[PDB]
This record gives sequence, C-alpha cells and structure tokens, in this order.
Amino acid sequence: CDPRTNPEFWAKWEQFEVQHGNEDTFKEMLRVKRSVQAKYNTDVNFIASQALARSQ
Amino acid sequence: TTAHRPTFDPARGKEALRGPAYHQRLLPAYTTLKFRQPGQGGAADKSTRDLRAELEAAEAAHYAKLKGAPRRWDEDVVFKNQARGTEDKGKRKEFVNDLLRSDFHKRFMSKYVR
Amino acid sequence: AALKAGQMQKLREAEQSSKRKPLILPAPQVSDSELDEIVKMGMIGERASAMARESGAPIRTPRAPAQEDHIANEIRNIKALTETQSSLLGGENAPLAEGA
Amino acid sequence: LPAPIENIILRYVKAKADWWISVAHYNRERIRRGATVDKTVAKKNVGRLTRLWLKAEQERQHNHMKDGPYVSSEEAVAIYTTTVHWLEARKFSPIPFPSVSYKHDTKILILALERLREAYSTKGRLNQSQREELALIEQAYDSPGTTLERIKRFLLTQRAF
Amino acid sequence: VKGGVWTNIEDEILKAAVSKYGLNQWARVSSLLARKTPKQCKARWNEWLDPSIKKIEWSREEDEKLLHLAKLMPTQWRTIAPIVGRTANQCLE
Amino acid sequence: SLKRRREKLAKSGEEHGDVTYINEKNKQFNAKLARFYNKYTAEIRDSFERGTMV
Amino acid sequence: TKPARPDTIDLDEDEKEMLSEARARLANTQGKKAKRKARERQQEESRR
Amino acid sequence: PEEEQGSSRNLDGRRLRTVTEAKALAEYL
Amino acid sequence: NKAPAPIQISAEQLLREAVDRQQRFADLEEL
Amino acid sequence: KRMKKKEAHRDDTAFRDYAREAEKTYKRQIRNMGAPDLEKYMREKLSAIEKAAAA
RNA sequence: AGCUCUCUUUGCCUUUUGGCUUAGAUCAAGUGUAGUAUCUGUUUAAUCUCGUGAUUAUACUA
Repeated sequence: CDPRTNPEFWAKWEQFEVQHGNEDTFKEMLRVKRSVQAKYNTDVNFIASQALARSQ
Repeated sequence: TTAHRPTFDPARGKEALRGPAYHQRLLPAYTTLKFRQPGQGGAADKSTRDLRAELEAAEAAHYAKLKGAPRRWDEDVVFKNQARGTEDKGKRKEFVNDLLRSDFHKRFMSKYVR
Repeated sequence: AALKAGQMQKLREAEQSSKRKPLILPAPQVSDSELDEIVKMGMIGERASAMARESGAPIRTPRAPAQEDHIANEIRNIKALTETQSSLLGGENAPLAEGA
Repeated sequence: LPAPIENIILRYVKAKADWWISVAHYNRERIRRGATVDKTVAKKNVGRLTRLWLKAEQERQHNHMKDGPYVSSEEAVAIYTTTVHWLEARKFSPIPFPSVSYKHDTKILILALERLREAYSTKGRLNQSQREELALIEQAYDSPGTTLERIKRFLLTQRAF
Repeated sequence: VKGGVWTNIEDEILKAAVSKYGLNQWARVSSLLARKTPKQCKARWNEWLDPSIKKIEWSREEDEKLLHLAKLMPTQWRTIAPIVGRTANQCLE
Repeated sequence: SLKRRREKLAKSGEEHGDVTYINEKNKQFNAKLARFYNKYTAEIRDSFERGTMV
Repeated sequence: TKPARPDTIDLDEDEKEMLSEARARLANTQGKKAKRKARERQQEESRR
Repeated sequence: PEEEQGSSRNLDGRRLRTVTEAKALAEYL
Repeated sequence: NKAPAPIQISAEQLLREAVDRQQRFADLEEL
Repeated sequence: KRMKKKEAHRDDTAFRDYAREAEKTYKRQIRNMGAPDLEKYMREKLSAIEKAAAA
C-alpha cells in the first residue's frame, strides 16, 4: 500500500501500534512507511496520485 | 559499416576450366602406389564369426594379463606432522573434461605465471 | 493522457501481479488444541451458570531488553576489539559487554 | 533464450575455448624455448595468459569465500602466539603513528618522492596518469608540510581505495 | 584539472554515453565528458550511477549485518560490501 | 496492404514518452527490445525511474 | 560517491561545449567510407 | 519551452512531461 | 548565477535533441 | 454456432504455421466471393450437357 | 446475425545491429595566424479572323 493513496490504512496501522506496541515498533513502522514512500517515488505513481488527489 | 562482414553464402566448388595445356601446376611425385604385401594383411578376410572369435580371444587375453591370469631439536617446534597425507596422492590419474581445471593447466600456470 | 494511462495501468498491473510476494506469518501461540480445551472450559462454565439459573484488557508488545540491543552491543564490541593498540605494550583489555 | 539454442552456444564456446587454450600452451612453450621471435605472437600470448591467470585468480578468490579460511583457527592462534612470544623475548617496541612534528618526516618524504620520480626517470611518452603523478610529486616537493598532513590524514581515515 | 565534483550535466552525459557505448569503452565515454578521466567515469558508474545501488536509508537488519561483518572481516570493505548489499564506500561511511 | 503500410508508418512515427534512440532503425530495434525484454527488466527500469534501490 | 550537484542558472562555456559535442556525438553513427559514399551519391546525382 | 524540454527534470527529480500529464489526467478525471 | 536551475537536463532530453539535429523523362533516350 | 465461430477465430488469431494461415486465407476468400450464381452454374451445366451429348 | 466508414484490443516485426584478434591497438589539451562562410542588432461599345491586329464612338484638361 502506497501512503499517498492509503491514508486510512496507514492511520489504522498507527492506531494498532499505539494500542499495542512501543516506540521501537513505532519507529519501525515509520521506517517502513518512508521506505514504501521511496519505493513508490516514481513518475507513474505520481501520475496516479495526482489524478486521485484532484479527483477527490 | 558493413564492409567487414560474415559469410552466409560460402563459395561453391566449380568444374575445372578446359583448355590447352600450358601452365604447370602440380609436379609429379610419388607416382607409384604401394600395395599390401604378403604379411601386411588387408587383403585377408576370414569371416564375420571368425573375426568375432579372434576379437574376444585377444580381448580376453588382454583382460587376463591385466588381472594376472597365467629436549629434542624437533620437539621445540610448533607445527608437527603437517605433511602427512600429502605424498599419498597418486592413486589413479583422472582425465577431466574441463581444460582450465585440469592438472595440466594448473601445472602450466604454476610454472609460467610467477 | 487517458489512453496512455489505461495502457500504462494495465502494464503496471501486470507488473504488480508478478511483483507480489507471499506472507510469512508467525506461529500462533494459542493453537487449535488449546482452543479446544478453552472452548470446553467456556461451555462448561456457561452450562454450570445455565443449570444454576434453571435450578488486563489491552495487550502491549513487550520491549526488548536494553542489553539485547545487538547493534549497540556490537559498536562497543567493535570499539573494544579495534581501537585497542598492540598487545606487547600491556594495557587493559576493554570489557566485551556481550550479554546474550 | 531457448534452451536448445543455449546448449549449442555453450557447446561451441567450450570448443573454441579449448582450441584457444591449446594455442596459448603451444606458443608459451615456443616463447620459453626461444623457438619464435615473432613480437605479435609474444604480445598475443601474454594477453592470453593474463586472461587465463585472472580467470584462475577469480576462481581462487571465490573458493576462499566459499570454503572459508584455509588456515584453521588453531593454526592461526599458534602462529599469533609464536609471534607474541618472539617479540616479547626481543623486547620489541611497536612502531608509533608518525607524529605531527616527527623530526625525520621531510627526509622520509623526500626519499619516497625520489623513488617515485626515478620510477619516471627514463620515460619518453607519458600518459595522463603519468603526467598527473609527476605533477603531484612536484607539488609535494613545493609543499612538504601540506603533503605530510594529507598523507597522515589518509593513513588515519581511508579504508577503501 | 581532470577531477572535481560530479554535476548533473556530467552525470546525464555519462548515462547517455553509456547508452551509446556500453560499459567497456570508458575512454569513449570520458571523451564526451572531457573534464573527467576514463577511470573517474568508470568509478562514477560503479559507485553511484549503477542502477543496483541502493541510496535509501539503511534498515536495522542492514545495520546489524554491516556491524557483524565488520567485526568478522576487519577493514576488508571490498569484501564486506557484496555481502551487505551496499557499496564499499556506503558501508564504510 | 499498402494502406496497412501507411498506417503502421504513421503509428511508428508517433512518439509517446522518452526518446531512447537516434534514428529510425534504432527506434525499431528499441521497440523490439521492449517487446522482448521488458518482462525481465522491470526492477532495473524502476530503479532508473526513481533513482535508487536494486 | 558524492551525489550529483544541480545545474546552475548560467552554465559555463566548457559545459555548453560539452552539451553541444554530446549531441553531435550521440547523433553520429557512420564511418568515413559510408560518409564518402553518401557524398558521392549526391555528387553523381547532381553531375548526371 | 516545457513542451520542448519535457524529458528534462525538476528540482525534485520529476520529468516535466510527467507534471504535465498528471495535470492533464487530473483534468480528465 | 550559481543558483540551481529550474530545469535539469537529462540523457533522454539529450537524445531527443540529437534526433532533432539529425523524374520527368522527355525521350526514349533519357528513359 | 455464431459464437463458437467467433471464439474459434479469436483463438486462431495468433500464428501457428503456414498451413493454418493458408486455410484461414482460403476460407476468408471463399466468404468474400460469397454465394455462387447457381443459375449461371446451371446454365453452364445444361450447355455442357447438350454439347457433350453432341460430342 | 448484412456491407462500407471510424475507434479500441489481439495478432504480425513488417527499414530494425551481417565476421575475426592482443575489450585489435593507443589517446589531456590549448594557442597563434590565415582564409571562407555565419549572425546579436483615358474610358466604353459592337464586328470578323488568326485575344491581338483592324473597324471604332468619346472623355478629361484655368
């Protein structure tokens, strides 16, 4: 899941980590989040995300 | 740059030109055939079953001949017996069908690259 | 843009359908057998309640111990084994805080 | 690439390799005997043996990574222990890192630069790396202190080359 | 002189030159990039511009592997780097 | 047949996206390469797009 | 190993010549004999 | 000019043609 | 001016620019 | 029958060999001629009948 | 349930890398000067023949 197209998914994982977890798993979650942002940091995903942003 | 190219259509052999004999090409040499003499064989057929019989006779003779059928100065030191199991190499010579891993090539590179 | 995006998105979908990787799940700590006796005890308790009538909320992930911080253990191990100078000079061996 | 086609190519690449290696062996024997004076044959053969040596050397490096250190840990500890016992018996003082104000730095550096310059001594045509090494040597001659600081910084810091 | 910082002009010309010339003709490539040597163009491809080079932030598993291997094979960065998965300069830094 | 020749010449003369070629034969060869090899080079292509990762 | 430095507003002259020569070298594909054959095709056409 | 240099990049490493196509797909949606 | 340019060149832009920079017979005798 | 014919054409689009391409081309060419003139065929048949009877 | 026109998808590759060896080999440039080319700035009318020519009324003008 790409963060700029799944904010509710990332919010749900944040809720799960603050209800069950610690700051080590939380920084692991944010490391994974920005790694996924780096993976999806392409022109194709930019086209899709901008289209969804200005369609919503 | 297609000046330098492979060969897809290699040259076909031709009947000789026919004409009067002036150019000298092939000097005569070995102008007598040798024929097989008495004792040189060749023109000596026995039979299929005969030749079979001498074949297994000779081969069984070879197999049967193979089988045999008719304080101390050296205790000061730190490393001991480090050359046991080295001189015992040399049981059977193995041909290896990979030239770069053959003992011939290993010998060659050891001798020549230093 | 729409038609290039349709062909684009079909290509990306073929990619992603190949690009998926499986999910490795941890083995559950409460397996089917202990499910069976826990549901047996639960039905026993509620049927005892039925015949009597007829007649820690959250879970938190435990922190790994600080002496199991393998990274920081390895920086101090590396410093103790690397910036140490020659053993002919005597000197004190820095402590290898290894732990487990 | 289709597998039968790959098999044909692998078969014939090995056959060409066999012919190429046999010619390498034959021409090295002729060069060693002195049976040839053909300069092209000699430079070709040296190219072939360079490629063969580096193939063998890559295979040796790979085998060391796969089959581990060949020196056993007991052998290594015994070698290290022999060395420490020797140097303790000889009372050897370990060599320090060169000081900022080491009194022999200029003489040591001048000896080093003279050795590299005499490696350039009899040279007619120079390539780019040769000309820049001459330039670095003359810069080290003109600024010995700066070169010494740069050298000691490299010796303290650089581990990838 | 032949060296200095690598700029965007140089990196893009290097990539287009590699697309014409491959990766075994660094003198042709440097001839386009006439401010760098062939050795520098090759080093730039091998240490930065190769597409297998990860320039994202290091994960915790990567850090643990790097420290563990630097303890095993000390100061051997050209050996350590393929096992970790990053370049030798990335692993050292 | 001549009409299909005209239509395919026009659709090949159209260019969608990045120029990776320097002439028409190169364009045709690069299109053939894309048709064959793109199913194997997707990760390397993603790396060249975004700038990083294997 | 350091990352790339972005282009300035005003390039310098070495970089303009570098871009021009990059474009010409990337466009060129032929050798000397091929170029003379194209030239002599045009010259023979005009002479005829 | 952006149409001429559509394959060039922004400061954030994005192609100008991709900026243009993202805007066009936004309008289309 | 040494401020970073708004438009950064790319290899594909270079290739595109390189691409960009790339009878009546009257007689039987003439025929 | 129509939909099985359409599905067969869809499955047989891709190249298999020149025998299939020749069979497809011949069937399409027969369709493109269309229905034969059975009246002209029968006139030719009767003319051939009387001519061969005379011969 | 037809034929033509158009669009999309599928197919087809349709100008699409034609050998070898020691990757065959080796390679930083600048500047001066000359010449040749580039840029930054009278009117109208009818007639015939090959319209034309010819027939031909007439305007304007301190």
